Amino acid sequence: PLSVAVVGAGPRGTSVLERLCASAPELLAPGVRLTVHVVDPAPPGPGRVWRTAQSEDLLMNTVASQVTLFTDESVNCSGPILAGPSLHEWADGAIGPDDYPTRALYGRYLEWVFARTLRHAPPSVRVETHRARAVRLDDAADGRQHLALDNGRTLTGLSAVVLAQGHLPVRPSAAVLRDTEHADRHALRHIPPANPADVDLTVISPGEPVLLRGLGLNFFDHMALLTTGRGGTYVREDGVLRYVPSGREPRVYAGSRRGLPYQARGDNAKGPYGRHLPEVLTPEAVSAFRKRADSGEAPDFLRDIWPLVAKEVETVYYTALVRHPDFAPRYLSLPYGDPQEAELLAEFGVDADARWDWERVSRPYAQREFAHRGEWRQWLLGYLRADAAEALRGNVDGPLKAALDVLRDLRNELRLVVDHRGLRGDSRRDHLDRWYTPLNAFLSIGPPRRRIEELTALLEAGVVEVLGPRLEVTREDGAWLARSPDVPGSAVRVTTLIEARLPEPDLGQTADALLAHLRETGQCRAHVVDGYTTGGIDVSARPYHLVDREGVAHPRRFAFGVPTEGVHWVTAAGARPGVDSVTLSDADAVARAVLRVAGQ
Ligand SMILES: Cc1cc2nc3c(=O)[nH]c(=O)nc-3n(C[C@H](O)[C@H](O)[C@H](O)COP(=O)(O)OP(=O)(O)OC[C@H]3O[C@@H](n4cnc5c(N)ncnc54)[C@H](O)[C@@H]3O)c2cc1C
Ligand SMILES: NC(=O)c1ccc[n+]([C@@H]2O[C@H](COP(=O)([O-])OP(=O)(O)OC[C@H]3O[C@@H](n4cnc5c(N)ncnc54)[C@H](OP(=O)(O)O)[C@@H]3O)[C@@H](O)[C@H]2O)c1
Repeated sequence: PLSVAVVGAGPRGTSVLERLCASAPELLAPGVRLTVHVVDPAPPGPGRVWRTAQSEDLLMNTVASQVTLFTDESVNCSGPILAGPSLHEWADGAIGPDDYPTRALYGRYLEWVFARTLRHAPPSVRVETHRARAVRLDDAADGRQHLALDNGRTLTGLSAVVLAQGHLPVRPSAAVLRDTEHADRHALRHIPPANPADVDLTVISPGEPVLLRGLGLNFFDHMALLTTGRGGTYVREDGVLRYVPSGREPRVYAGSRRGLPYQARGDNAKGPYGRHLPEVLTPEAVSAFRKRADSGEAPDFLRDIWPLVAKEVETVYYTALVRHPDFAPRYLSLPYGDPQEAELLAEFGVDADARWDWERVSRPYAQREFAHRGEWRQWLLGYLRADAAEALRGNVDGPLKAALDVLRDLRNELRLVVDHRGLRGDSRRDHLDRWYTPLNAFLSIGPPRRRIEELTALLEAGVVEVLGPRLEVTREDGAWLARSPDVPGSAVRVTTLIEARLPEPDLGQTADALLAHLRETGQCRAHVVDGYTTGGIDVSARPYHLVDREGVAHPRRFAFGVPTEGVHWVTAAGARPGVDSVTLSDADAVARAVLRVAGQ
């Protein structure tokens, strides 16, 4: 009997399964029965990340109305549109449309979408689930696929295999290996990069000095598990929030190179579907860059693309500030940085000190010197109160927060520019990977306003201290010493060091047995751009055929999602409804390429 496999049953593998079911009526000759083998060690639909068993203190950073696993009439794909409830719609009042659902609520949704997909499967499709890890993929002698499972079963005679493996484990770095040995030598707790939901924090005693290294979204997970996750609660009084300790909290210290928590997402004022539509980095501009890349002279991010992005962000900021319909047409007609930008801003009455400054935005303390921890704390509380305030204004009327949400709304235009060798190698390395991606994340992939407010209250209550910029950490006899060179008197010896970040996809250092087998036998390879290696797994153009060390696109092997980071930009994001989501059209294209290779 005809047979294919999907490796991974998270949102992406679940979506491949739903799109297979959708197009199998059209693409399988009548009377043909296809078995789809779905393989995941975690219960299928949510997979590992979204599993319903995890702690309820952990949130999504997407509002509930903007999360789906269903196609809609806006999705440009060849498969049939099969409409279904968004997270919000399904949750039946459990969560508001502009509120952040718990990860377990998204799990309960994903669980239901898996079960529904099975119930609605056409007669031509039989689904077989496997509570196992796939560990080897090989060509059989005839060119069909053998997939070996860790439970001793082997799947043979496979027409196609889809790898939707998502957030894979990575070998500990050199730094993380030293810091873990140090914990072993002096009985300390080292927690290496991980989903915060996957870590055991119960070994951290009340009052323990802990360093959270990292101030992004992993940091806010840990912040919550070590406070509200231990009996802590908040109380709102005359608008302002207050933390009510349980007495079980550690003494939490945090820091990073930048020294700042990620910016609050402006409160959504764009409803479920609305966004800033591109007016500088436009489809027309993106076609011009694709053409230059295909004819072998790819653009430079910093010289060619950044100026278009900065112009959009600055334009939306000043449009929200001036609120005059004549303004934006005149500001858009000017090249980025032209002397007339200033003259026009002056004409519409914008003081030289409300002007935009990428230096203030990324390094808002940089004018300022800190005599001790207390000056740093007073400045930081000022900063976080101003961030919360700005986010309350929302992503339409709030000048700053609408401007920064542009960075979110340009993701698809930027994907189309940089993806599949769209940049010179040296630019991808020095401009995108090592500057823009992290800045972007700081500015536009931060937490809900609520979490900034909470952190503000936790600083006031003394439960959490943020150390300061350029976090230094040293192994010392019996502890780690953490300080900020920019904040005298911030030295503190901790006995728990938590790396508050996810492992970044790295094929080179993968801990997944299956990808390691494929790498070592030359059946996949790191995606390389002009001599820069990304450790994404290399794939072809949609529908993303796996590429081997010889440069051959495998007709029977597809890869889709986080492991392809480098080929694709910001793969760690879900599907949005009503905005021609590329996750859903990618899934449709993969499903039809699989059905086609099976029905010859
Ligand atoms: C902590 C965290 C929070 C996030 N929050 C958000 C958010 O709020 N909003 C958002 O849009 N995105 C969020 N994301 C991004 C996330 O990448 C996507 O939402 C989505 O989970 C990606 O789907 P996926 O199937 O590609 O990957 P995953 O969700 O990682 O699924 C991969 C699945 O494949 C399985 N698998 C891997 N290797 C094998 C193997 N060899 N054999 C069998 N099974 C295997 C795993 O067990 C897992 O179930 C978050 C990610 C993380 C880690
Ligand atoms: N709330 C949620 O839904 C949630 C939770 C977790 C993760 N996620 C998803 O996963 C992605 C990654 O999250 P993340 O927290 O790992 O990344 P992140 O949000 O970018 O936070 C990473 C932090 O680590 C710091 N950092 C990293 N390596 C460091 C080092 N060696 N030394 C010092 N500081 C270091 C970075 O700051 P500096 O660069 O300034 O040092 C930054 O402050 C998100 O973008 C999102 O898609 C979502």
